[PDB]
Amino acid sequence: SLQKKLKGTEDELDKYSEALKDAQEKLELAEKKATDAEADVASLNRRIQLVEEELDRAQERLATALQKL
Amino acid sequence: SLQKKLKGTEDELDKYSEALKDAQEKLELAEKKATDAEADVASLNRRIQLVEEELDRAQERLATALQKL
Amino acid sequence: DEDETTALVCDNGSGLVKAGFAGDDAPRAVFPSIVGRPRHQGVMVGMGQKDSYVGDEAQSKRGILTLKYPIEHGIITNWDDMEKIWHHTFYNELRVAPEEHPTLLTEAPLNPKANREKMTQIMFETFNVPAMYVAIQAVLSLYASGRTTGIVLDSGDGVTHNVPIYEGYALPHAIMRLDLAGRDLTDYLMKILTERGYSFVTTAEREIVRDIKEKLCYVALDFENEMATAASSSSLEKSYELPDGQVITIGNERFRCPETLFQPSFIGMESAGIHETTYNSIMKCDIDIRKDLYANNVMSGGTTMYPGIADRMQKEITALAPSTMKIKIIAPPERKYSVWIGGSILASLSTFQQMWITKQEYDEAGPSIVHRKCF
Amino acid sequence: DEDETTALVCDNGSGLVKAGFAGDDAPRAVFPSIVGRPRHQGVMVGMGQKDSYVGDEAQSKRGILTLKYPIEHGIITNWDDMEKIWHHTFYNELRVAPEEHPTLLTEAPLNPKANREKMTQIMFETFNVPAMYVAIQAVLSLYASGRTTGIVLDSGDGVTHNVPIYEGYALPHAIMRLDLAGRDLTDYLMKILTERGYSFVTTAEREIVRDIKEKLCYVALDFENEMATAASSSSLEKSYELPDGQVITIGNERFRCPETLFQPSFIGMESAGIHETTYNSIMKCDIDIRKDLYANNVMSGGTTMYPGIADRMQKEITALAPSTMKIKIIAPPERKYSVWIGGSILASLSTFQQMWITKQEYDEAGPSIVHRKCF
Ligand SMILES: Nc1ncnc2c1ncn2[C@@H]1O[C@H](COP(=O)(O)OP(=O)(O)O)[C@@H](O)[C@H]1O
Ligand SMILES: Nc1ncnc2c1ncn2[C@@H]1O[C@H](COP(=O)(O)OP(=O)(O)O)[C@@H](O)[C@H]1O
Ligand SMILES: [Mg+2]
Ligand SMILES: [Mg+2]
Repeated sequence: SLQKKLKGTEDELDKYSEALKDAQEKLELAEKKATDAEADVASLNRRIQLVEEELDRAQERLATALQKL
Repeated sequence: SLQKKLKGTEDELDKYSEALKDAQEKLELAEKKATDAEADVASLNRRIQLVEEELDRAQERLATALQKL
Repeated sequence: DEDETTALVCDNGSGLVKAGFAGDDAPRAVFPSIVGRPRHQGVMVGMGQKDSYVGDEAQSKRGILTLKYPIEHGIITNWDDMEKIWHHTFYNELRVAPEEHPTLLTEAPLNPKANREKMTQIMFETFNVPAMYVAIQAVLSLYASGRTTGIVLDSGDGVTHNVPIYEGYALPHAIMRLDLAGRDLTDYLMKILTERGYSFVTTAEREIVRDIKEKLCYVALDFENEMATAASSSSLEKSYELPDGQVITIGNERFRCPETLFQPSFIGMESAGIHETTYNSIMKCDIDIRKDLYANNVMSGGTTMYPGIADRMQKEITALAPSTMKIKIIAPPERKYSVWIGGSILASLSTFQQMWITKQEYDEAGPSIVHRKCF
Repeated sequence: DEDETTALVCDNGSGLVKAGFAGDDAPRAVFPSIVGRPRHQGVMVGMGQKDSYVGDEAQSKRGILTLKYPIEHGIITNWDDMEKIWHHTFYNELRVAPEEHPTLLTEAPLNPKANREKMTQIMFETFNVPAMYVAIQAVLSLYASGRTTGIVLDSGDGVTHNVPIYEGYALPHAIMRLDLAGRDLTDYLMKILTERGYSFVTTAEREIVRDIKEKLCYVALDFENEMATAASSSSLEKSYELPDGQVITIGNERFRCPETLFQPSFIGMESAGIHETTYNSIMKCDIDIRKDLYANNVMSGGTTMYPGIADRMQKEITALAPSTMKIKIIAPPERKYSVWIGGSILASLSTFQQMWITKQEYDEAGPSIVHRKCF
C-alpha cells in the first residue's frame, strides 16, 4: 500500500512540476504582451497630446479669422 | 526507508504546489494588466482617430474662413 | 517613519478610503469603505476576540462577516464605523499618532451639519489632534487638474456632485447633489442579472459583481444601435471567468448598466440624468461664463474609470447644446487620486499652515461657531 | 364537457398545480407539484409500463417512487416534468384538448427568460395551441381582492414575492424575490425534530411533516414569552396522531417553525425577514403612497393559511413603523385560490380576448420578440 501511495505521490509531483513550468511560460508571455501594450499606449499618449495641441492652435486661429471676418 | 522517501516526496509536492499557486497568481495579475492595457490602447486609438477627423474639419473650416476673409 | 511635521491627507471618499502623508503623489493605504461584523457566535478558543473588522481584514473574509456600509448617499449612518476606520488607519497602517501632525480631511459637498460636528468632535475631544480642517473635494480636484475654471463632476459610490468653478470662484448656490452612483448601478446590474438567470441576494456577491463592473462594464456610444446589433451577438457578448471559477457569460448588460445614469426612469425616479442635470446647472449659471464652463469641464470620482464616458458626454452635450461653438471635455489621467493629490499640494503651503483650527479656540467657541468660521 | 370557447386557467404555482376552466370560482384539479420516478427495476409482468408518475398517482405511492420537485426557488430545473404535468392535466383530468380553447397561464414575478421562452415554445411548437399569454400572479391576486391599491405578499413553496401596486400601478423596480418559503420551513422543522429525537432522511416523511405543519403549525404572538411559558408545558404541547399510527408529541416547535421567516439567521443567511424586507420595500416606495400601502396590504400564497399571521404582521409593523397613523391589514377569505379566481374573471373579457398572442406572429417574430411584446 505504501508503494502504491508513493507511486501516486510521484505522479502528482510530476504533474505539478509540468503545471508550474507551463504557468511560468504563460507568465513570461503575458508579461511580454503587457510590456508591449504599455509601450504602445505611451506612444499613443504622446501622439494624442501632440494632435490635441495642434487642434487647439487650429481652433484659436479659426476664432481669430472669424473675428477678422 | 520508503517512509522517509515518501515524506521527502510529499514535502517536495507541497513545495511544488506552493510554487504553482504563486505562479498562477502572477499569471492572473499579468493577464489582467495586459487585457486592461490592450483595451486602453484600442480606446485611445479610436480617440485619436476621432481627434484627427476633428483636426481635418478644423483645417478645412479655417481654409474657408480665410478665403472669405 | 515620517520626519516632516506635515498634515496627514486622509480622503474618506464613499467606497474607498485613501490615506497618505502630505507631499506624496498617491495614497499608500487604499482600502474599501466597509465594516465586517461577526454574524454568529463561536464556541472556538484562540481566535482574535476583535468584534469589529475593517478594510482588507474584512475584504479577505466576506462570507462570515455581515457587511455594513459606513456611508450612505452621503449621510453618515453609524459613527462607531467612523471611529473604527480612523483608529485603524492610525494604529494599523500609517504607524503614526495624530498627536504629532495635523490632518487635512476631505468631505463631500452639501453634507449635513450633524456629520461635520460629529467628525470634528471625534477628532478633537476623543483623539488629541493639534488642528483639523474640513475641505470640499471639488476645489482640491480642480487644484490637481491645474486650472481655475470648469465644472467638476465628482461621481463617488453613492452620491454625485456637480460643482461649477469659474476663475477660481465657488458657487455654493448651484451645487446640486444627486444620490445616483455606483451603488445604484450595482443594484441595476444585479436585478438585470437576476433577470438573466443567475440570482443572488447577498452582499459578498454584490461586491464581486461591483468589481466585475469596474473591470469590464463600459459606456455605450449609441444605446439603441448597440441593442440592435447585440440582438445577434458574436463579439459583443463576452464570457468572464469568476475568481471562484464559475463561467459567467455577460453580453449587452455591460453597456446598459451605466446607462441608468442617463435614464433615471429605470429606477423610477423623476430625477434627470447626470448629463441633463449638468446641462440645467449650466443654464443656472450666467451666459457670459457658460462657454468657459463648456470648454473646461472636469471629472472626478472612481466611477469615471469606465471607458467611453468622454465620448458619450461629448455627443450628449452636442445634441443638447448648439453645435456652433467648441465644447472640449478634458479628463486628467488618474483623476480618481487627483483629489487626494491636491490635498498633498495643499498641505505644504505655509499660508495653509496658518489657516488651521487649533483645539483651544474650538473648545471655547464650540463646534457650531467652528462651522461659521469655515463658511 | 365544456361548451364555451374560453381559456383554461392553469395556475402552475410552486407546490400545488391548480387547473380549471375560466368562469369557475375554484380549481377543480388540485394536485401537488411532484414527479415520482420508478427507483428500482422489476421483473414483474403486467404492471403499467409508465415510466413517469405525476400528481395524485405519485402521492398515492411515495415509498417506491423517488420524488423530484419540478420547480426550485422559481427556476425550472427539469422540462420533462413540465411536459409531463401539462400533458397529464390535459389528457387525464380535464378531458379536453388544448387545440380548441386558449390557455391563460400564471407565472411568478422576476423569473428567468429561459423559463418563459421554454414554456412558450412547448406550448406553441409541440402542442397546437391557438394562443398563449403569460401573466404575473400579483396582478390577478389584486384583481380577486377587488381593489387597486396595496402590496401583495405572495408566499408560495420555494419563493416569496413582495409586489407593491398603488392605483393599479405596477412597480417592476421594487419587486424583490426571496427564496424563503414552505420548503425552508419544512427543512427547519425537520432538523429541529431530528434534534428532538425522531430522525428521518427521506422525502416521503418530509412531505408528511409538511402536511403536519400545514394542519397544526401556527405563528406565535410573542416568541420569547411563549418560549418561557412553554418551558413548563401543559396545554402548550400537543400529541399528534400520525396517519400511520405512531404517536408523535410536538410542543413549542410548531410556533417556532414559521419564526424562521422572521429570523433568517436560523438558516445562516444575511437576508432580512419577510416583515423587514417588506418594510424596506415600503421605504423604497414614495412617501406619498406609503400610508396607502400600509392601509391596503394584501397577502397571497398557500403558506398564508397558518393562523396568527395577521396579528404578527400588525405587531411587527407597528413596532417598526410609527403608531400614530392607522395600519389595517386585510386578508381576503380563501386567498390561496383567489389568484386562480382572478384568472377566471380575467379570461371572460372581450378585450382580453383581443390581447392574446396567436401562433403565426410568434413563429415569424420568434420567442425573444414575444418577450418584448409582453413587456
Ligand atoms: N478602478 C475603478 N474602476 C471602475 N470603477 C471604480 C474604480 N475605483 C472606484 N470605482 C467606483 O467609484 C466609486 C467610488 O469612488 P470614490 O473612491 O468615492 O471616488 P473619489 O475617491 O474620487 O471620491 C465606487 O462606486 C466604485 O464602483
Ligand atoms: N391548506 C394549507 N395550509 C397550510 N399551508 C399550505 C396549504 N396549502 C398550501 N400551503 C403551503 O403553501 C405552499 C404552496 O403555495 P402555492 O400553492 O404556491 O400558493 P399559490 O398557489 O397561491 O401561489 C407550500 O409550501 C405549502 O406548504
Ligand atoms: Mg468621487
Ligand atoms: Mg403563492
